[PDB]
Amino acid sequence: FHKIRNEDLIFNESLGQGTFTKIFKGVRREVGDYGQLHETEVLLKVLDKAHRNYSESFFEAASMMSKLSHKHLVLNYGVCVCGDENILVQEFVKFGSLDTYLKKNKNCINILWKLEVAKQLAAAMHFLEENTLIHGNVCAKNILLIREEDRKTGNPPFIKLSDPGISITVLPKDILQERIPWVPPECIENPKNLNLATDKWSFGTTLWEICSGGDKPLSALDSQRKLQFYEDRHQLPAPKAAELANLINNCMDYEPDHRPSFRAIIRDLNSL
Ligand SMILES: O=C(Nc1c[nH]nc1-c1nc2cc(CN3CCOCC3)ccc2[nH]1)NC1CC1
Repeated sequence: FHKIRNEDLIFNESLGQGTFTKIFKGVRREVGDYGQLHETEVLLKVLDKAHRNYSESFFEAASMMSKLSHKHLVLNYGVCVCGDENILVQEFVKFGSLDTYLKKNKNCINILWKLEVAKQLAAAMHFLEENTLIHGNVCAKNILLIREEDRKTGNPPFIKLSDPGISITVLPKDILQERIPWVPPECIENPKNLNLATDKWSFGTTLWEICSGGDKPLSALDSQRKLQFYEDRHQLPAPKAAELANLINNCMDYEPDHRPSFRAIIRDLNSL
């Protein structure tokens, strides 16, 4: 990881929170190409000091994204570990995370938009699967909208997958249960069951989000009822726009070895 000096970073407005993290828009002063000086808009992700003990995992989550280069994976610029701070410096995405975008724009998002976004996310996940690299936290909150759809120029939206954050293999059990139904049942049973098939299940949950205008599946159930939801082997209800419902349920298969490869997922999306 490239080291960035605290003096080169300016913190601006809070953009949100993650698990034990706070997110800010910022500016990085840097020497760029041809030696030209730039002030670049950056994403500053700060691990809470009270949870400094997660630092390794916090940074490892980003390292996974930095080992491979792909048009659908967020760019990591570096880290700032000056003083008592653990700061991840990433690219700033203009339109924010996909969950909020779906909630705010669900009245003007049609099936073609959801299909294109789904194809792009499946392409990112197929890239990861080919490299046998587990993400571990696929969800709408970890998808960023680089570009909006422009039907005037026939231009589709463009998304990137962001880093998973602190791994579910070290997170407290109550948080994992709160993350049902993104965390697959085998990982609720044993978080060390984290595998490539995890990402297929969570991909299904994320498709449900994309089809549900920003709603959170099972949000009305508390942790105990989410657990029992897995115990009784329920599936999510079909979204009102149910064009992808069968794909969602096929990905959210309680048998991990039966979850389809992302190549088959992509073939299914292209058939629709
Ligand atoms: O990783 C995240 N966000 C980002 C990573 N890279 N860039 C971002 C990001 N970029 C963001 C930009 C906005 C500004 N809004 C955008 C949509 O239109 C209204 C204003 C808000 C939040 C944003 N988050 N998680 C989101 C904060 C909870």
